[PDB]
Amino acid sequence: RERTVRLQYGSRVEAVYVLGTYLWTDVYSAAPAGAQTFSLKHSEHVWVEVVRDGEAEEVATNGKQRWLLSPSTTLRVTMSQASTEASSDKVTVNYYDEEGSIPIDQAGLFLTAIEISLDVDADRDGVVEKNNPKKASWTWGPEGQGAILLVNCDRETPWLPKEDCRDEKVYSKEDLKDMSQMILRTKGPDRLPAGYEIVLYISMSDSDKVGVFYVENPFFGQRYIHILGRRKLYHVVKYTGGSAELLFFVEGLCFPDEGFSGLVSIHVSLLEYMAQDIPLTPIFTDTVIFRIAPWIMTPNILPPVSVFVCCMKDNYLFLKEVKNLVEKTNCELKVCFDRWIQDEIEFGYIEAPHKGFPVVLDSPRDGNLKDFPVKELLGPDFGYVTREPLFESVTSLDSFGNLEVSPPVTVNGKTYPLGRILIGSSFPLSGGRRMTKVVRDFLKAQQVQAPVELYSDWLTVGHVDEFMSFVPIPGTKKFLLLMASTSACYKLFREKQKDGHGEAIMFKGLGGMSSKRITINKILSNESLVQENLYFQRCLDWNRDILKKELGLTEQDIIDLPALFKMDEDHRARAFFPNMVNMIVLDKDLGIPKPFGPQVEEECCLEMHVRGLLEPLGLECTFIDDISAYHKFLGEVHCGTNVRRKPFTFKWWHMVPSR
Amino acid sequence: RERTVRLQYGSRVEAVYVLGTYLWTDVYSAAPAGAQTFSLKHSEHVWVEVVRDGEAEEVATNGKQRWLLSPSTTLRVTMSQASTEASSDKVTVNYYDEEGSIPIDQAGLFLTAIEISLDVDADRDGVVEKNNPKKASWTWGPEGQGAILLVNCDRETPWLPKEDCRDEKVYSKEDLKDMSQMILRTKGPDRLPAGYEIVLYISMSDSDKVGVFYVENPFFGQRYIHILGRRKLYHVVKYTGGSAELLFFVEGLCFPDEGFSGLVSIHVSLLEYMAQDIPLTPIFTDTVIFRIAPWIMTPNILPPVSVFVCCMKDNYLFLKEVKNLVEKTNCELKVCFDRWIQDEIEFGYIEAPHKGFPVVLDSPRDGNLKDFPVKELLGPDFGYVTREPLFESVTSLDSFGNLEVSPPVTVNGKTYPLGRILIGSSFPLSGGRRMTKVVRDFLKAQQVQAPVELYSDWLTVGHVDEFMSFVPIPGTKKFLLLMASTSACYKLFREKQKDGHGEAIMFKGLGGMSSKRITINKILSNESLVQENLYFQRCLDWNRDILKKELGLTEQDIIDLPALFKMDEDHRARAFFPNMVNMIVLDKDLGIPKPFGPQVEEECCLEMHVRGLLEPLGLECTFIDDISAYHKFLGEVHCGTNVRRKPFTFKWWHMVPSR
Ligand SMILES: [Ca+2]
Ligand SMILES: [Ca+2]
Ligand SMILES: [Ca+2]
Ligand SMILES: [Ca+2]
Ligand SMILES: [Ca+2]
Ligand SMILES: [Ca+2]
Ligand SMILES: [Ca+2]
Ligand SMILES: [Ca+2]
Ligand SMILES: [Ca+2]
Ligand SMILES: [Ca+2]
Repeated sequence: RERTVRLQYGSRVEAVYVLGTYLWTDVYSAAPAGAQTFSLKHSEHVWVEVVRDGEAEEVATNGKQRWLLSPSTTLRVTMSQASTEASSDKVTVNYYDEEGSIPIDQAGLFLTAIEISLDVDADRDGVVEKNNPKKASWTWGPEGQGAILLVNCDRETPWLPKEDCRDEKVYSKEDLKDMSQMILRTKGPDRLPAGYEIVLYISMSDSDKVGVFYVENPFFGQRYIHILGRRKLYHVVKYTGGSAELLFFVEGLCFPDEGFSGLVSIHVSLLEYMAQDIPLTPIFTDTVIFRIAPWIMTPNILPPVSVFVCCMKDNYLFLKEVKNLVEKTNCELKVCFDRWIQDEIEFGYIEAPHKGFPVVLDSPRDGNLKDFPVKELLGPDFGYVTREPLFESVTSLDSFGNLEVSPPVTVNGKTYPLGRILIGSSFPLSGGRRMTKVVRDFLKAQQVQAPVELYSDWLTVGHVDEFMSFVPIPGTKKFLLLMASTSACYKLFREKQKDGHGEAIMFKGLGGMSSKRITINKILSNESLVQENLYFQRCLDWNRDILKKELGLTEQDIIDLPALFKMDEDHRARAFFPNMVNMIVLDKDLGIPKPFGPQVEEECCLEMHVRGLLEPLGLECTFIDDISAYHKFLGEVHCGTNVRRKPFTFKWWHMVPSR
Repeated sequence: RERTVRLQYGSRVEAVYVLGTYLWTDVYSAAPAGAQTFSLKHSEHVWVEVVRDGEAEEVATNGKQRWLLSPSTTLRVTMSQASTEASSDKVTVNYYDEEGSIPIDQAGLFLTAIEISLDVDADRDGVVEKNNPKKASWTWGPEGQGAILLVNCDRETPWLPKEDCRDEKVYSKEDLKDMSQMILRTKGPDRLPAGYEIVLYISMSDSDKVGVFYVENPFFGQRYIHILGRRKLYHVVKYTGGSAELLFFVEGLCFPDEGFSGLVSIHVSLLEYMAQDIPLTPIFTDTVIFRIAPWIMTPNILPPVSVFVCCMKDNYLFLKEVKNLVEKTNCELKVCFDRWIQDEIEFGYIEAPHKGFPVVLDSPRDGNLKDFPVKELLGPDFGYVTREPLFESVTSLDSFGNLEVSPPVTVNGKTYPLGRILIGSSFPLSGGRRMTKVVRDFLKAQQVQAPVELYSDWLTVGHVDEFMSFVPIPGTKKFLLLMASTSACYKLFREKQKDGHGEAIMFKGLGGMSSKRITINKILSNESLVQENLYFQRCLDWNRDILKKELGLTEQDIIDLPALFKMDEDHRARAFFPNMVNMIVLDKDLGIPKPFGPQVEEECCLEMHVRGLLEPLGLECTFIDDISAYHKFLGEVHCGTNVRRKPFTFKWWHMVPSR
């Protein structure tokens, strides 16, 4: 980095020299009129070259050499070490006229060299390296660089209702662990020369994306000073001499979103005071960039940590059977005394090289059913983020039973190491329901899960988790797509009828259904129901094809589970018997909603059929009864579950998302 | 592309097959309960494979072979050619039970194969190729692909005031030449089977970015039908049998900008009618993408075409001398009877493989000076674009004397083949003036000129063209940065004073300045003026350094022209004598504002000095007097010029801009 500094006619120039730059110095303008030649002296730690029309020559500290004065003959001045109090760093130029060897005048440049570097951990190893040359840019990939920042969206102490990043204050030092470190490293003499100051700053635009704190240790305890952030765009730094470091802590306030890429910048400048009423001149500027870490979703193949369950206190069978299931595993069971846990929240995570933690996305509230956000999960290293439609009204498709994510896949040679987010929608020309733009824009902005829209709008509730799920294949690295299938159910019922079981009864033991006496015969004979379910099978197959295309799946990767639906006035489907596809997946152990299918030899033929599909693959099935407490099934489920999982081993910043 | 089609239990399925896909076909669900095995027949142009648990085997048109019925034994069905009226394309499956070889039932699939492809010129050669496999994506670079669209911002006929793209109508067929072609190619029998239609569509979001027209040739003349665009999101296509093509013409309505990347999409779907009140099912969808071409600026090194000049009718010397200058060249001179031509307009261009033309950017109006846009240049193949601040108020920095562009440069190994846009600004912490966000966002969004902000706010008017310009070096591929320099002027004046010329007078022949009797002595003795100009030289040098850094320039690339300024109450500079740096550059021929400097031996010493710098490089200097008609110079110029240049040879789409 070359910087222009002119000797001044007749007088002397004093300048700060910042290490890592060099000066090109005009000696001609300061020369008296009529002067012919010049000579120079310089001090030990100042390197000086005479550059004549591009050709550079090193010059001794005290030589007698003379050069012709020319506008194209200049000096290049370099220093390799900071000034100390013992320094006198200078270059002096003497001018001579035609006759005589005694100087007729002199001009000089007195220098104070300092080091100024704003440093961050751009190599993503957790420690802050000295002046990474790539620190001012951010590149994706295994070879990529630039520093990473977490949205500090958890809450360190319960005494306040709001996530840590909602204010300009820091209370507990634990908060600092969520933050990225930025160090201003300087070296120099006891003080900066008169007329200089060092200033940290950010743009107005980034002022709502970050906050930056400095830790002071005064007499009565540690304190946290907010030096940049909301309503603070700059901070004048107190300079200390010798070799010094100022440690700062940086928090992100905002996730990537529509209109915000996730990149923010922080600057330090050495400023020179010119005079009153005139702006200070930036002499030197150093810049670091941060990318705010995206919100990432966990597919069913990732190790389970905690099973969150919501049901009424008296649904005993459900609780007993869920507890049993979870006891087969190392997961914690958490119970709250009823679909909200599945529909209103999605457990994601965020990760930076230094730190990571789970973060809840809270579903938008309509004002009818959900008038209030659920913030009660907000805690230490458990974060919160939400999006609220300003104009667009919320529908059932905004619920998070409509939000899922695939396992890692490769499609046409493109790798999606974090899987792909899946959300249900309607056909483009349909005028049907679609998840709100604000939420779709959010998921898209995270970029690393490259969302795909499926077709869920043929379902009354309209959730992808009504028709599909993923399960790992035990003892392998592979997984299966599970699809609800009405054709499988009809095939099975028709076989059992042929077998003499046509009078086999469904919903056995549900007292509220008994008067209906629904048998296999009654189902197979219902002609309109057959046509409705053929149509629903077309809707399922349309999704099957999208999933095969966008996830790179073949028929080998798919298992069909018998399902059956009834159609409403809108020509949308609701479950005829509980949807088995929407199941609790804890590795090889699967909690599957109990179907209450036709009994053949005192076993549910749906249960036996599902066991016959899954068990050969090493999957262990537990059927979970959530409906008996209600005595009947009308197509709605009254319980919900959500599994919080360990994050991917693969680091999101190693991905290379499409431009 | 695999697509799911199930045989239906007991009945027959009729389907359209779109070429380029293939069907996976479930034969198991349609089999009666109890059936054991199946066999199949198929027609000549239907290829059928039996796939058993992943293993595929080709099957003859009429064999007797039988396979076990299994959910994992399916068919894969392919066709390589479209159906005609002579086609009966079918697959028939027969089912058999345990005992006996006579079929107990059959299910069949009757097929109509058609070709549907939406085609664009994605290989950027100007002709529309058949089904480019990359047509659905857009990639930068010499190896890149995807189709390009012009904003159709010119005006074909004068009878309407507005640019062509402001409406939904097309009047003259000449308009079509500005448009990109998109062809829907189909092949098939006389009609689509019952229950199908083909539909073109766009998203609501793109509906204000494009319009799409179809040309009809009815009895009374050619007409232009607007089928997609504003308030039209879809169009049902009239299908014609045999091998057919529908030619469409696509126009862009909008340049890339903040919030619009420039990419738009157009879709065609084959839709299947399910029943009343139910949405149609997209069966097949094909997509093409367009990128709208950015607005690009031309640097001084590009060949001049037309010199636009604005001055009062009676400034005769100016007109005579500009005419003389232009006569040395092949350029057209266009005169309008006064800075607006330089300040209110920037001549850019747009280019697509098929077409290109110049486009004027019109400076934002404040409501004080400019209350009205200048649309009078809008014409055939001369386009118009403007940006209006909604909130932010316009300042002098919004004028286009503050908007320039560098010649092509390479910086730290990164190539900028189109050069870089340069706009003047203030220091970040200064609270000074800055070009409006809306215009800055626009230039940034064009992406291919990667704009750089310089520091212009030390100048009263605040324009980069007050202090710097570029000129080519004749007989080479290189160029020079020209910088105003106060130090050069003081050096020169001090030499002439030493030489005995201190009483040499400036502004000689300007009657309104005569009483001031400004001499070299008077200038050099003015102490406060010296200090002001030392400060202005610091402002110039700060820019010099930015330019060297961001353009990859060395001192070898720069020539300093003597300049001098006076300071106002705001501590901002205005020219003491006309700024010579802001000059008309027509290749080797340079119109330079006449400085009216001190006369030495009856020649202006500023003119002789400038000739001595430039002439050795093969540059020919003509000094142009725009001030004599005014009898005095107060720091304002009353004439303006703008040179319209040929576009770069390098195609913008061959660039690879940073992510
Ligand atoms: Ca590091
Ligand atoms: Ca806080
Ligand atoms: Ca925290
Ligand atoms: Ca924490
Ligand atoms: Ca979910
Ligand atoms: Ca082509
Ligand atoms: Ca039009
Ligand atoms: Ca046109
Ligand atoms: Ca035209
Ligand atoms: Ca301009």
